Amino acid sequence: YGLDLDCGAPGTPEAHVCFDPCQNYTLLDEPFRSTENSAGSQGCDKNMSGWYRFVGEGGVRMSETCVQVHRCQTDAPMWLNGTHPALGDGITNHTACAHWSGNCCFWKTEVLVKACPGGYHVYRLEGTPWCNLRYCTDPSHH
Ligand SMILES: *[C@@H]1O[C@H](CO)[C@@H](O)[C@H](O)[C@H]1NC(C)=O
Ligand SMILES: *[C@@H]1O[C@H](CO)[C@@H](O)[C@H](O)[C@H]1NC(C)=O
Repeated sequence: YGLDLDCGAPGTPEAHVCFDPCQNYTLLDEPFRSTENSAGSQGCDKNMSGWYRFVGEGGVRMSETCVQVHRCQTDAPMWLNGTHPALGDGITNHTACAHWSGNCCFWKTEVLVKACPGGYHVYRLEGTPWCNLRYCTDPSHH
């Protein structure tokens, strides 16, 4: 990835093919991701790949603060150990932390975040480091 665009696999004939993540994401409207949701059969975001936008009642952004365990329809909820970028900051690299066993960063993994025209953010999410972990959404951001 570059300042504004993400590109194809290095070392392949698609390595020069780049796109704006703000125009090429998977849309998720999954209220169960809410940091306030304590129900549901725990699941795991192990299959995630590429860029994602979150919408709906569960919230439109990842949480910037540690989430209590057994929220977001998962066991170890994941939150953004960083500050969201502003539009014009480009693609930014961040740490996501999973809360477990008295440790708000028991697991960590890299996530990319970009602010987009129209007042939304997109996230590049590549699996999880363990299960059951999920990337939560904060419903305070409507
Ligand atoms: C969208 O991004 C994925 C990777 O997340 C890529 O494989 C695909 O080619 C992209 N599509 C377009 C139209 O840019
Ligand atoms: C990540 O979280 C820890 C614990 O709150 C904090 O010390 C650190 O400054 C955070 N890092 C960023 C980039 O926000």
